[PDB]
Amino acid sequence: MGSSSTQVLVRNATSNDNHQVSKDSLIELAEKSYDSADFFEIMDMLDKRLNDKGKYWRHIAKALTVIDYLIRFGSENCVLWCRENLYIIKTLKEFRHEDDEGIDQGQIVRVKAKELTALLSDDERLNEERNMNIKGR
Repeated sequence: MGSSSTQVLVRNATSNDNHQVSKDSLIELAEKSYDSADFFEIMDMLDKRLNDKGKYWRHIAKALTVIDYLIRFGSENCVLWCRENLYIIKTLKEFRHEDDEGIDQGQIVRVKAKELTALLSDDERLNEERNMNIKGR
């Protein structure tokens, strides 16, 4: 316990309410990724969320949404981190979860993981997104 404001930001942005991440949160997390202390707290909490159990699949989905935004709008260090920690992302391409209503929620995790890894393989695409999004990279 005892959180920096960045830690509260990233936790709130990846919490187990609904899988949709606020635009507010994403913009602030991308801005904060350029700060050294913030970057590590952001990436470490994101790693924890990704590693959560199936019941908390919303933690995983939202973490992946945050990671996608970060590599598209955040510090180059976010891309670096992903490549160093690609394994957890890649395994999530096959994550599975059916909820108590019989709904395939795991497909949400799988699509986000598959998008992120596809993007990370597509240097042309990621480079142009980042040039476009980041003034002046």
